[PDB]
Amino acid sequence: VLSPADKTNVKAAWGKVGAHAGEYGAEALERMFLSFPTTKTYFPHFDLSHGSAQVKGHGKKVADALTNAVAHVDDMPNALSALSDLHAHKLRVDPVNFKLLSHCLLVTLAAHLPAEFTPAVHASLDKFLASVSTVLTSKY
Amino acid sequence: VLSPADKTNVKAAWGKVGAHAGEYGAEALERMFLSFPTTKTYFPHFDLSHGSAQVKGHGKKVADALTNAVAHVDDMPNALSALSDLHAHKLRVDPVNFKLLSHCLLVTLAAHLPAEFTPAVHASLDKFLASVSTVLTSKY
Amino acid sequence: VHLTPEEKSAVTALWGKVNVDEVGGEALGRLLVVYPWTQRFFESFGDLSTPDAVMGNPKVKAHGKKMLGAFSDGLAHLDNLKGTFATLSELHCDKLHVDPENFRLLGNVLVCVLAHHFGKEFTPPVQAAYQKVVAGVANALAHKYH
Amino acid sequence: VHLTPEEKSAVTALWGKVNVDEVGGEALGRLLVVYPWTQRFFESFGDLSTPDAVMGNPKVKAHGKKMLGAFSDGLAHLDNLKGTFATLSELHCDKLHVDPENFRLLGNVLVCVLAHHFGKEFTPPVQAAYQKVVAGVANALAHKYH
Ligand code: HEM
Ligand code: HEM
Ligand code: HEM
Ligand code: HEM
Repeated sequence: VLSPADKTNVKAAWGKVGAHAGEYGAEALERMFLSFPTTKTYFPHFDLSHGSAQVKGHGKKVADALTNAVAHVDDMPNALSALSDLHAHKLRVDPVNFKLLSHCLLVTLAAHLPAEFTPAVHASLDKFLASVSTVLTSKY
Repeated sequence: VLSPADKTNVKAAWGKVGAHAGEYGAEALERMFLSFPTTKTYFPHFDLSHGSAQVKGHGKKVADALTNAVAHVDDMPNALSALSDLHAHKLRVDPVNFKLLSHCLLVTLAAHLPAEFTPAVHASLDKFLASVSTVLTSKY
Repeated sequence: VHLTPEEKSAVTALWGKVNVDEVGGEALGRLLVVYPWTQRFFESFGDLSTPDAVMGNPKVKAHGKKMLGAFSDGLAHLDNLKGTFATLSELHCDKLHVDPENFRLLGNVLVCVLAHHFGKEFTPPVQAAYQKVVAGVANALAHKYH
Repeated sequence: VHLTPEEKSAVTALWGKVNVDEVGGEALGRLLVVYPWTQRFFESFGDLSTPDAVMGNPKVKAHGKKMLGAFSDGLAHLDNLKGTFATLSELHCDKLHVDPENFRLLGNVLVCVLAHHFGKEFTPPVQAAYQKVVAGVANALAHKYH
């Protein structure tokens, strides 16, 4: 459950992401694949090397979905509807893996937003990513 | 997110619990304390021995709150409002511990409801207990 | 790390009554029903569309007996499960890439199945003993992830 | 289990730049802010009402330096963290009853703090190396729970 403060913090921090949205998504994915190799088995048809055009393209999609979630933070289940179905039915993504990607997104944000990544904003982003993860795992 | 089928399954299984509601709550607690000793530190003022009047009394409270949740399954956050505040603010219960108690409640239900505890109902009860746990940890 | 004699007693006494062939199919089946993402590792098993389909699936009971076989084997070697589960650890970790959290869930499902089957006989101390066992098996299987 | 030479290289090179005194207060502080139930173990520390209060709390930085001290110590002994963290394992497990999941969260917070501090220098392979470290420390601390 996001507080008014959380939503403010999330909108502000992600607003500072700007044209890097795609790029940061791709980096979070690479961080996940390298730190948590079990996740790689979901992308057997991706080249997961550094600089992979496929990871870059996919990171932009992941970032865009996060942006949709920020833009509609009061009704994320509705907004992420098709994605919930995809990850649970079609892909059958293990819920543990959402925690891994969420952590790597925080690390990426931390690494790129020195000023914005305060303890308060960190807490807000963590809860936001957990709520997103809840929605994406909600149709099992 | 509980499906129509989940709510039916949960209402039916818990409906079969009847006058044992209190008793089963107490047993789930005892199962938790014995299987997961770290949980005991939340009740330093309870005697946690088998047959403890305090555990029995508390199990009835836990069972009653579950019943409230079943009775208002479409708006659990509202229904469990005061309890969410208690467990997060006052008691600061570690979210891991809700998974432990939830498991021990399933075990108790399994041990007492041979007929009702089908695979489908098991799945439904697990999701129900997870949603309850989500609400009770929602005010951190 | 070590079961007490009373815990060992609880485990072995109960397991002597377990229908190895049946309890295995049941736990695996319930894992697949209760935690549906776990089906992703068994695409070959055919029909897993509904709970009845999953439980009644020949491939699921067959493999569940295999799984529990390894478990039944694991109980006769409770001293060092690490060495005992090594072949299975590499398999599950290096080749299947099962997240170790699933080992924990399976053990808890098994506990639910035992409770279902034994009812009042599956007492809280008996359960506590089996929780140490299923955690040990889970950790042994996860060792190759470390 | 074992860091590769390149991972060891990543860990030690970065840690030589870490302000041990400061990074400790920061990680503990962020743990208490981000995962508020963890405050339950530090009732003695006084004011923890707001994020600024928590981060600015003298008792939190003092103990965070202690904590990270044990961590900084843990890096000079990466071969057997189990024996290395034994005193702390009994303390945290037998006496404080901290759930081991919290060891995992703290390690991940530490990773976030390192990322914050080092920015681009905290690359994905550098992170991957530290994830193996924080997981090792977490597991070593949890050993007495098994
Ligand atoms: C914040 C959490 C997540 C978000 C926002 C997200 C977002 C997305 C989006 C937007 C797509 C559609 C891509 C497209 O239509 O081209 C997608 C697909 C996919 N996702 Fe995720 N995802 C998340 C978590 C995960 C995790 C944890 C995994 C596995 C470790 C995963 C695995 C996949 C896979 C395998 C696809 C299909 C890719 C393909 O076949 O091209 N997702 N995700
Ligand atoms: C299904 C999940 C849970 C439910 C429905 C639940 C329900 C309740 C209820 C109804 C009360 C109020 C008792 C009263 O007013 O007399 C309560 C209090 C309390 N709960 Fe829970 N609880 C749950 C999970 C947990 C867990 C996992 C823990 C810790 C391991 C916990 C620890 C406590 C403690 C320490 C109290 C105060 C007891 C006292 O001081 O007398 N609860 N809970
Ligand atoms: C936690 C206790 C578990 C035990 C004791 C166990 C045991 C076994 C055994 C004995 C085999 C047969 C290996 C062989 O043919 O030599 C096997 C195979 C397999 N296991 Fe498990 N398992 C466990 C958990 C899991 C879980 C949770 C999953 C997936 C979610 C899983 C997925 C698989 C798959 C897909 C195979 C087939 C691999 C093959 O034969 O090529 N296992 N396991
Ligand atoms: C995960 C890595 C951790 C490390 C390396 C660590 C290290 C330490 C150290 C060195 C001490 C001082 C022990 C002494 O005075 O001899 C300590 C004490 C303490 N730790 Fe941790 N800790 C960790 C995680 C945690 C977590 C997650 C919590 C709680 C959520 C926690 C709670 C405490 C408390 C309450 C004390 C004070 C006990 C006392 O001095 O009487 N620790 N820890």
